[PDB]
Amino acid sequence: HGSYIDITIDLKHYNGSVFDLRLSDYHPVKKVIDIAWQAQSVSMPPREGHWIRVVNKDKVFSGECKLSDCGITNGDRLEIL
Repeated sequence: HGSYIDITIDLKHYNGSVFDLRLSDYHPVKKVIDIAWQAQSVSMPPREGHWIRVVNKDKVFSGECKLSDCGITNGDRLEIL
C-alpha cells in the first residue's frame, strides 16, 4: 500500500549525521523520526511536535502529515527539527 520514495534524513539539529532512506510514502512524516532514532546513535532524544523541514523546498510539515500528502518525493532532504 502506497509508493516507495528515496529520501535523505538530516539530523543537523542533533548528533549531526545524515543517512538515506527508502520507505512507502503512505507513512506519516513522523515515521522518518522513529527510523532515524533506531538507525543512528542519537543520544538526545527527539523534540516534541515532530516537525520536519524539507530543505530543498524550504517548507515545514507537521510530523502527522502523510508523506505523499506533502508532495515529498525522491531527492527530498528532510531536516528533523
